[PDB]
Amino acid sequence: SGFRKMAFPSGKVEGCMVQVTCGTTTLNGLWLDDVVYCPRHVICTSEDMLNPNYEDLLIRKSNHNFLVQAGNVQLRVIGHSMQNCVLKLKVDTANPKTPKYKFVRIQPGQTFSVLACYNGSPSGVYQCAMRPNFTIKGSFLNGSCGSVGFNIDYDCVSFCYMHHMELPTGVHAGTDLEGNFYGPFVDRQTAQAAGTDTTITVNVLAWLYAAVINGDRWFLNRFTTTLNDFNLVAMKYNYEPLTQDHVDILGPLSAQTGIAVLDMCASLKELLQNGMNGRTILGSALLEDEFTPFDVVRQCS
Amino acid sequence: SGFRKMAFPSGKVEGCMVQVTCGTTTLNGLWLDDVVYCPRHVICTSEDMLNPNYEDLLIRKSNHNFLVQAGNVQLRVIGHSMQNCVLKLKVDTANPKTPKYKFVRIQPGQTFSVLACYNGSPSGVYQCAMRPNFTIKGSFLNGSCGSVGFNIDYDCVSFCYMHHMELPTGVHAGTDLEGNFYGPFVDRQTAQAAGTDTTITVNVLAWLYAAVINGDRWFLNRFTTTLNDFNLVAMKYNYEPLTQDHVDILGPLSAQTGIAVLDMCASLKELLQNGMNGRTILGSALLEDEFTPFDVVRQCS
Ligand SMILES: *C(=N)CC(=O)N(c1ccc(-c2ccccc2)cc1)[C@@H](C(=O)N[C@@H](C)c1ccccc1)c1cccnc1
Ligand SMILES: *C(=N)CC(=O)N(c1ccc(-c2ccccc2)cc1)[C@@H](C(=O)N[C@@H](C)c1ccccc1)c1cccnc1
Repeated sequence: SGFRKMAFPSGKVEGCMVQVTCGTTTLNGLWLDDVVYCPRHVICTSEDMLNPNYEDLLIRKSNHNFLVQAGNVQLRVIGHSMQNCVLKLKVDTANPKTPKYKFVRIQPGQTFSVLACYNGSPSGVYQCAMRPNFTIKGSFLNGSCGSVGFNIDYDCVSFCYMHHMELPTGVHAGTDLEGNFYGPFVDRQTAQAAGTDTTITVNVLAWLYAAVINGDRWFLNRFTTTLNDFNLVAMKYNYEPLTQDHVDILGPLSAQTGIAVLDMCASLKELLQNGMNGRTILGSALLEDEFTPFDVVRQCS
Repeated sequence: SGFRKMAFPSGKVEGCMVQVTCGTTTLNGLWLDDVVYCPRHVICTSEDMLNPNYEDLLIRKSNHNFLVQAGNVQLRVIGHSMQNCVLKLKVDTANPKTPKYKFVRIQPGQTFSVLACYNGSPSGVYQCAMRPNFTIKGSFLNGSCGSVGFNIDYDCVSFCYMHHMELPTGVHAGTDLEGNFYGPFVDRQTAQAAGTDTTITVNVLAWLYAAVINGDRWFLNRFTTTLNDFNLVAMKYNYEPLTQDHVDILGPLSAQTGIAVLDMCASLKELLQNGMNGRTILGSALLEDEFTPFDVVRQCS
């Protein structure tokens, strides 16, 4: 029994985290094979932040200009380039601790583990969701940039996120490992705003299933409902519409609790309409949308 | 900016987690130097659970009876013993991945990282507190026993908890690495009950400081209060009395927010008396007592 925000083991990734330097600019990088990835805003100075031309700035630099530190060692830069918003710094040495990995672009609602790093030293691990507005409500301080988000599949690390920047709102934005930002965010010091942050309906449901399974089942109602019916109540409270796919994906949970999806939806409709009256689910006083169905299945089996 | 339940990197510990077997009983073990630690309830069978004599059961076993698996390898048992509630299984091979470590007995209110393991494979990492009743509200399934709790200090893993058993309440109990249980719990299948679970006053305060620092400062009040005054309101709501030590320990946070401890206490007195009205602090709809002052300092610098 028990349920908490659980991250993947961070060992396979710890050993890939190096330090990357330019004058008064240092941030973390990811060393895989004979390549070191980092955010390209490492080359900018507080003089050309409002609107950098990265092509032009990159030109002003050559292989020897970048200090690639792993532990107390140094690496030799041999070839550099710019893939969208990331630096690909080719090094003489391939990482001996390079796990089987893939780069994958995650979908809004999917969760991943973040290893927060300062100065190339892994500081801490925590679980995170790609919010529907393509932001993440993470815990990054100054120097956290280059920190990576990942899932572990069999023996294979799936890297999905590199952290670039905090938004005035205090939320966080960054790229896939091919250098594309999640959302419409740009790597410059201009007014960017996150859009309406909706709630991940299929996740909140996965939560309640988790709750039922642990023994919290007070909020279960005698009623039922329709997808259409329920979806018209979702929109009202700014919730992700629920699709049949979403219904299908919850099947495993349905089949373990002997509880139809729609009955659980009808309980959510109540909690949404009625509030929680000062009661609590899995020791939370509000509805939690940062666990996928898969997340809950793993922790509940 | 940002604040979440953050664990220590789990690499140094991942490589210490082995599998331990007896007939139809398998659980995780911790391999440090030429020793493998695990819960001694590994030798019991569902026939002698109500009241085992472990001395007598241990006698019935010899070095070759125990299957110590690390990855796809096997280890050779050379000397075995019983330290309070743990097995010390001497092996021919010392762990090549043995970090600098210490065994430390944690105090109620202190936090640590748990690496949850099934079948000797690290499954997941999450942050945990020693509750004042010496239980932990963790996430363990069947086979999780032998999973360890730790802090990392400089380069030194401090092991504080080995997990043994779930209590009817669904909370969790286990030992230090010298085999002593936290609390009055015993490794047998008898009625044991956790005592009154109080709230960790110094932690809730550390939280609010964290909140203020991120920008959530609505609950700040124009009032103040006295330790005595506040403590008489603590007891009412089942809270840890606040000591001058507790006041001292919060100093760093005081000094960064320019806010006197007692003023923060006076805000807590309000929230305790008044509730939260449907407002939220660091995206929580209730007061959070599972971060130490140190925890908050690290994440907030
Ligand atoms: C990463 N290690 C650097 C860092 O921590 N932050 C950051 C600084 C500068 C830039 C940047 C400079 C020039 C051109 C393009 C980007 C990006 C990130 C900051 C941070 O993001 N501050 C925000 C408000 C910001 C200022 C100016 C430009 C962009 C963004 C940071 C703080 C806390 C957590 N993560 C990052
Ligand atoms: C650990 N891998 C085994 C396990 O998962 N649990 C457990 C089983 C049996 C015993 C035990 C048997 C004989 C003598 C002494 C102890 C301890 C732990 C269970 C668990 O703790 N179930 C509880 C209800 C229990 C039953 C009987 C005796 C003690 C305890 C477990 C479930 C979920 C999470 N962690 C452990």
